[PDB]
Amino acid sequence: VSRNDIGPSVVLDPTVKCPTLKQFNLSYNQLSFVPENLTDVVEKLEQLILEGNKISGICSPLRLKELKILNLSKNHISSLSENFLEACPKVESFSARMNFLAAMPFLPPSMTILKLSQNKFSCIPEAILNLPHLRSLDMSSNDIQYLPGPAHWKSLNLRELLFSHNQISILDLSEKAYLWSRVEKLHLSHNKLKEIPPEIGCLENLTSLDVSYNLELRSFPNEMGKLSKIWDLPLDELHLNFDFKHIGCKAKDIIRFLQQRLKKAV
Repeated sequence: VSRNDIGPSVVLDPTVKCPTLKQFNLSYNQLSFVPENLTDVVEKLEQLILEGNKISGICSPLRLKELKILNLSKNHISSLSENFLEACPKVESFSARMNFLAAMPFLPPSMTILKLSQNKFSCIPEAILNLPHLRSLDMSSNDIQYLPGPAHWKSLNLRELLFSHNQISILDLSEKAYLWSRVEKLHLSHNKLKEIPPEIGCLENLTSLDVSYNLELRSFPNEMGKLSKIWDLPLDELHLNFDFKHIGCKAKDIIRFLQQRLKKAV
């Protein structure tokens, strides 16, 4: 039930027991609070989706035993209770976009996909750095300053790191770079990047790099030629050390070109 005009509170009767409900969609209604009694009514719930609503307050502990896909996008959420996800040990795809969020409550160690785009962040909080199973992270359109190097993430399964439209100065990769050898998407567009460090050739599996619209790059390192898997590489609105986009330079030759400059360049 996911586009109707459901009123402020959607309290469920505490005396009904529906242990069969798996997916309870309530998006784009006019809720101003999370539904009241999910724990006592829908025990085996899996995908509680609540996007598009007007959820405002600091939420409740939400003691759901078998969640797998939370969703709180497009609400007006200021902050979550430090014990918000402290009772859902199975969450896998928490997503809170377009909110007004700044800090993260304890995230369970079972997170796999985690999207927090269009929020108002300042730094990737230490609660996301310590998720030993994280597998994707969309933190676009926040105003973060420092992207921690790969020696700070405690999870070897990074696959995607979207970080567009932030304000990122450096791309520190020198301390330890092979931990991100599985990263398959590193979107850094619209950032205040200055140079792309030469250790970025260690991300051998990098399949879609995106460093466009930086306006302060001026150079791709000759080490980037080792990214044999790249199939797209936007060059929009940044000036490099070569003249591309004739009819070719289709983000695959640029890797060959940058690779030939590694054998011997004159």
